[PDB]
Amino acid sequence: QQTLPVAEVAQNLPKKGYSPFGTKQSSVAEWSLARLDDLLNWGRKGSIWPLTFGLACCAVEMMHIAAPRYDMDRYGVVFRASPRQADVIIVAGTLTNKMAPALRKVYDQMPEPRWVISMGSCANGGGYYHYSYSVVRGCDRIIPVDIYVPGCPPTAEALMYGVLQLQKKVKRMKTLQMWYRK
Amino acid sequence: AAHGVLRLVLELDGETVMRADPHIGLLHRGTEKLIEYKTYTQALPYFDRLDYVSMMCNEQCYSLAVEKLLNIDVPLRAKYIRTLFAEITRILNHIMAVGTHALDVGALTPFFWLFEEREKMMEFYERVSGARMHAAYIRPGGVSLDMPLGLMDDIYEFASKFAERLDEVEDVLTTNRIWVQRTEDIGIVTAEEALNYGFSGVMLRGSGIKWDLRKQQPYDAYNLVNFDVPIGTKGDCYDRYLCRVEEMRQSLRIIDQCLNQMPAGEIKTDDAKVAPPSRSEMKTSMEALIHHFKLFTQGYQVPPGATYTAIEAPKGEFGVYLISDGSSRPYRCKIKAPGFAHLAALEKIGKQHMLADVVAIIGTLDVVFGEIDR
Amino acid sequence: MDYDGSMIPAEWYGWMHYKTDLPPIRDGCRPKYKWIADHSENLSGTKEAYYPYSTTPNKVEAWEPKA
Amino acid sequence: ALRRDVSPLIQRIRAFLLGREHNLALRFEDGLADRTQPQPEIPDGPSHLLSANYYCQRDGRREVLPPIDLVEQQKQLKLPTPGKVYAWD
Amino acid sequence: EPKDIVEVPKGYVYVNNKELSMEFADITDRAASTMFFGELLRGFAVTLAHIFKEPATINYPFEKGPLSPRFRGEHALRRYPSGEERCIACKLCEAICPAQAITIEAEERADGSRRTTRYDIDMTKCIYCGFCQEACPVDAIVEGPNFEFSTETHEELLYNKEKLLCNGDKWESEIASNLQADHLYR
Amino acid sequence: NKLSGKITVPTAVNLSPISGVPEEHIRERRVRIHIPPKNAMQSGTDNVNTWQIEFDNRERWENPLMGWASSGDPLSNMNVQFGSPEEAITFCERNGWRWYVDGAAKPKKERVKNYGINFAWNKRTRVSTK
Amino acid sequence: RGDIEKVTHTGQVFDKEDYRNARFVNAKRYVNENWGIKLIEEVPPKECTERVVFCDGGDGPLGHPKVYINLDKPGNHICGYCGLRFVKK
Amino acid sequence: IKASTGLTGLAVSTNPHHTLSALYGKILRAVSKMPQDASYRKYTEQLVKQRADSVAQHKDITALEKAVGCGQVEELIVQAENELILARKMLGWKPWEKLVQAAPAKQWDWPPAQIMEP
Amino acid sequence: DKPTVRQPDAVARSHLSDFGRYVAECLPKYVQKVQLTAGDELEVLIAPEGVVPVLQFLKDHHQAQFTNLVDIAGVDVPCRKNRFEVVYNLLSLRYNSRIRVKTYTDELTPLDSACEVHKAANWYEREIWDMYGVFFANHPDLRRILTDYGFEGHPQRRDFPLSGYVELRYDDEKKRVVCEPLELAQEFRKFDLSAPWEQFPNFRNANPP
Amino acid sequence: AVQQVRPILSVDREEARKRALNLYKAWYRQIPYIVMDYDIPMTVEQCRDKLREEFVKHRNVTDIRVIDMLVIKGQMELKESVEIWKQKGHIMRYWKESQDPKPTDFLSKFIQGV
Ligand code: SF4
Ligand code: SF4
Ligand code: SF4
Ligand SMILES: [Zn+2]
Repeated sequence: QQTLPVAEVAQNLPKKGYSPFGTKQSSVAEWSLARLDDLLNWGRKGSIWPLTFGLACCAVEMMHIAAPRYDMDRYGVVFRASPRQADVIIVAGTLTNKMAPALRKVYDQMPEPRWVISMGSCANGGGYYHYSYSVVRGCDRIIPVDIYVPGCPPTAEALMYGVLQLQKKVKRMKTLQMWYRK
Repeated sequence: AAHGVLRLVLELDGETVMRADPHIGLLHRGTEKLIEYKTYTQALPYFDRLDYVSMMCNEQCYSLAVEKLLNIDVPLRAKYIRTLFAEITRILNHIMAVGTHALDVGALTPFFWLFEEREKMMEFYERVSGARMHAAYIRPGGVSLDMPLGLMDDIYEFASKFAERLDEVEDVLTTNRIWVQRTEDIGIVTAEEALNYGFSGVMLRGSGIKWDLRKQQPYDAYNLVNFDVPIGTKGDCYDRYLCRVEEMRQSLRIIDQCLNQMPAGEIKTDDAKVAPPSRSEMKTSMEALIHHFKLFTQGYQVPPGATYTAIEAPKGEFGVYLISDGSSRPYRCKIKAPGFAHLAALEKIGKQHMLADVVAIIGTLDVVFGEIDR
Repeated sequence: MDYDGSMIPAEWYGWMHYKTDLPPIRDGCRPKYKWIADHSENLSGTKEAYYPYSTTPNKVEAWEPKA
Repeated sequence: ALRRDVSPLIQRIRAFLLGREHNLALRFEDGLADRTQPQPEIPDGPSHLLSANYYCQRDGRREVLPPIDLVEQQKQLKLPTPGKVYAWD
Repeated sequence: EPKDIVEVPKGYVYVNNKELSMEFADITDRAASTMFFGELLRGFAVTLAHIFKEPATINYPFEKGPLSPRFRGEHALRRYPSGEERCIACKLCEAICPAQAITIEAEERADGSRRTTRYDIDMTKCIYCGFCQEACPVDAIVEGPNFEFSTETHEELLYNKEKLLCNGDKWESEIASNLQADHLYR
Repeated sequence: NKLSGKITVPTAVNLSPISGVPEEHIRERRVRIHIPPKNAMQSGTDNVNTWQIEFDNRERWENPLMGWASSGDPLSNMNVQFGSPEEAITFCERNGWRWYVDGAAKPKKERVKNYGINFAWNKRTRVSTK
Repeated sequence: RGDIEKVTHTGQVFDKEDYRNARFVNAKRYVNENWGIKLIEEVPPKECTERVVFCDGGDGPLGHPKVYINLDKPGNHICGYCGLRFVKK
Repeated sequence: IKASTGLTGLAVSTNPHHTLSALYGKILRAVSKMPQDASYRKYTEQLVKQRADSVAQHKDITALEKAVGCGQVEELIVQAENELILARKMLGWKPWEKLVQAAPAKQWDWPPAQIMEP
Repeated sequence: DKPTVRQPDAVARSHLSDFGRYVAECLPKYVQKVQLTAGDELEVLIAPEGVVPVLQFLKDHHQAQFTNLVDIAGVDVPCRKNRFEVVYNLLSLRYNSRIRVKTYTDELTPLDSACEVHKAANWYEREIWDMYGVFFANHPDLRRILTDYGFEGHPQRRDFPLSGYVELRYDDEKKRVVCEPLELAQEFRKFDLSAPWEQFPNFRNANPP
Repeated sequence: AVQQVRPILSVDREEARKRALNLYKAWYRQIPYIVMDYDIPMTVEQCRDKLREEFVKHRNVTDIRVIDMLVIKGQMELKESVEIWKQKGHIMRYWKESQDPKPTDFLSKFIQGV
């Protein structure tokens, strides 16, 4: 476990930079590829489009986030209905066996780079129905989950905090910079 | 507009929907079996999950079932708090139904304006119970816990402003021609056909039947509140929508009566063998600790028997048929959610209407999910 | 620009949520014990991340041939 | 000087457009309760009465009986109607 | 007002009994409404107006809240004012936990005290119901107020006693505040 | 020549196929009809008045990750109650299981349990203390 | 790294050749720095006059249930709940 | 005349007395075929005759409504028609006979699964 | 003078009690027993054959006029030779009262259908068929409702493991979701919550054979 | 040991076969459509072969009533495959291709654990 620095330590330290990669690149190609990754991540970070799967009980919070108290399009997030145009999927609610193939199908019909947020306990690990004959214990067993938002349901603040955490993950992803090594 | 759950297998000719087979059961979470394996106290949140749009009304149904089995009564202050939050949930549910319905038809602005005010009400649930939704605040011996001071006043201003908010959307949307023609004369539900299909709630009350559980089989402090339910005479989605709107208004005056007359006193049934003791008494006296110990580990034996109960939940007559074998563990807990019968009738209601009509019909059914399959 | 939701410390958290109306500068009635740690962010996706592990020393002892 | 409001002009047009006298909706600290409050005391109950308070003579769970058989009830011993007729009409 | 169409007794309000008049002023009113969309104009001007209301978006994460002292969030295992663990392994929290998300194994520390060895919570099975803390006889475990505990990996959610103790240390001040607020009231 | 289509069929109708239990469990698992044991350090005996059936333990290992008690055996917790062993055997057959009853106990033989024997002139049974 | 070397107060270190060490190649092994055994040891044993004292450990309803501890024995007497220590002499 | 029945589908019906009278006659004959020792018979006559005797004194439909109670004429005729179907089915059912089946022992006993003293 | 203990509606007990005898003596061949549960509701215990006649009698006759059929609640009770019990909980708006009809059946013999009586029941019979396997005769379409397709066994029975026999996952070899034998991360830990001390004497010898 | 009890559908063992074989007709006739409709690996011959074995799954059913129910299940599953309510996963379920046939001879069991 680590802890935040103290006031004087902050005073010594410089600006934390903007691109999470930093600005230590050696050669022209390195420095150039650093910027292009930064632009790409900036695009994919600023504009992110959930699919609004929202099966149950959790869905109500998935709507309150769209509501005008913790506005989410403020951050550049919009609910596109069509999975071909949706970039992110907030799986929320329980995943019953009847639904499992449906979720799988919806997921891979969506084009990548696709990130999944598992909202609520029901999706995270099956939640409160974990020992049930009809529920997928978690949603990790159908799809690759990216961010877990604990809660039952998570308070709207918690959900969109997780969204920002996804934005941070979208910010630090290294595709061009490290293709250069590939 | 399909609640994320519903899956209608439709067979269409042109654009009209001929055969409409709904496959309820895309959510069913084996909750009857789980309820059996756990204890009455443990089993309580299950009901709050069911019909998740109605938070407290679901719990009140279960708590009344147990109180009828245990042969117990709650003090007046507990009754009034239950009544208060029963109606606050009523306003919550009807906002949810109206807002979802407005999106079904395709109007965004109403949904957003109301979901502003939904935030204030949820904050109130958060103030009392500590959870946005899914409180556990209603329990068999009365409410779990007392109310924080000043929550009365905050409720007053919220009720004060709600007339303005509701009227803004009401004037915007009730009269609007598109909405009127989009909903009116959709899925006529005749009186006799309504009864024989097992309807209830504002659906029934809209079709013309003067029935209601609050006025006829009163179960809570409603004995001490005067008010009138709304009724329609056209059986349309439109006049049904109007009935919901007037219900919001009528509930508001119900909060007026109750919040004005709230008496002091205890907040829990006096039987420490039924409801848990307070912590202060627990940490000092002995059998308070034993009762704290045994209630939380084993629960309380409920005398053997079967009992049914129903409540005027916003969707309709939500009911729980509970059978106790005498142990501390419920033997069988069947749950009758109004959306069940309300949706079965769709296969007949939706005959020959246009596709857009079908979606709007699903909205006016207001079949929230979880309560249908579980 | 790496602001985060968890940067708020404990003593200020309540005030920041309208959870306590008493600024920490004003109410010194809160505990001032020693063991209290210092704040930390949601250390996730990094080498500093927590990861769970068994907290019970092993159950059954194996017979040792040497002894 | 009390609540952040748009400038008086826009207020007047806003009232005009709505057609009803407008009252503010955002919640201010002044508007809502004293947000830190004194400690509440919950008054003691009527069964916490200190004497003549036997559990045996006030308990319900030990009071309930099994279901009775009505025919056999009669064997121990205005067309009847389930209840007051309701004009559900 | 036009007369009704069905006579109503009390305890009810018919929402359509009002008659649509056939008086010439009444028909021409409706006709003019349709010919020039007066009703749409009313709704149109409403939304124009309602631009001039200030939006209620909290500038999260800078601005944020509000919650209440009872909010049920991150779990934490508290410690006495001396620093000693409050939990005594009475195991009620597990016995009540509706989701069965708690697992406990306790023994005697060398001092001879009744204390836990493993104390585990799965916040992918917990429902944040708070039955655990309402049951614990020494306030050992509490639904701390943190709610931004979001993880990229599922394994990171299964807390053990070490993680739970750390949260208790981290959040002790705030939890102390709430309990002082609610103990006499809960 | 009928009573609403009544038919004559044997009383013992095996229902294994219709049941839905996998044949693996049916063919590798037994049932242990018995009466639940009386707890040693209790004295009330109104939870051992019923005849109970359950299935033999299969296995339990520990999850490598977190050291839980993993178990990939479904009928481990399964437990049902009956009023009399013959009822249970009837049920157990109808569901096509293998079982073997476990005779509970013979009727308790009356014990005199007199108070006076505590104080006797000749018999050894004089109590040493009170 | 020391994180995967420390002895949890419960008394666990992954053996030096144990594959369950692998899980920490990229994540820290949290181990708490306050060990209740050491702390309560530091707290001195309070003393009284009366044969029988009472502890709640904490304060009011913020501690453990009130418990009465007799001190007639020569040695210390440890509170069952909080581990506080008493000595009458 | 009342404008509406207050219910969808349930339309205002004229000549209610004629319809009610005709319905009462048929049901009386329908029970006429029944055996003379059937409780269903014994009561239906007195109930129906009470209704069919109240039908006359109140020419006004509203007056008749108050006198008969039990709801408005529009539904009331439907009540009568239902019972017509009941009698025709009742004659076909022969429910006045004695018990078809005796419940097995311990069928309707609650709680279940408890040993007993013989 | 016991505010904790509620006091039922006595006059309601009066009406339901006399009415219950009315039903018993009007349907002798079917009504096996009529009892008044202490919760003021009225139960009507019939033999399996009279299901429709009782329901048809109730919905139609003046004095019953029990039109709405709230639900078909299914109960399972092993140790009853024909165990599967059914409950038809009805309402009467005309008189503002509730009534319950109950019947039994085994896992094999079929059962009468209420589809021809109340259109409301149609889905319920489908639900019990899915959840217990109680066949219904003359039911129009007995398709399963809740359980997923190709589900074997009826889970609400009490001889069925809580977690079921199989569970699903996703295959990459096959780009598809496959059902597998059960495998639980943490076996569901029951708790044996049995009372050693009889807490209820009144039900002890009452209701004996 | 006989009981005088209600029927379900079939009154005699031959009517039972008549119903049972009717189902076999629908399933045999359906197979080609499912091969087309459901994009799954299985081919007509294999589907036909499985249909044979899956009736052989219970050859020694004896009671008239039990065999009636087995047919009732089949008529249901027929319709669920006839119409395409099912999914490619659901239909393939009959093969159980996720798990390798577990060891059966004593040593393989012994060497691979209980
Ligand atoms: S995790 Fe909680 S909020 Fe989400 S669906 Fe499950 S019960 Fe509802
Ligand atoms: S209830 Fe409290 S003291 Fe008891 S085991 Fe749980 S955390 Fe420890
Ligand atoms: S909050 Fe509820 S579900 Fe979560 S650990 Fe506590 S008791 Fe269990
Ligand atoms: Zn102490």
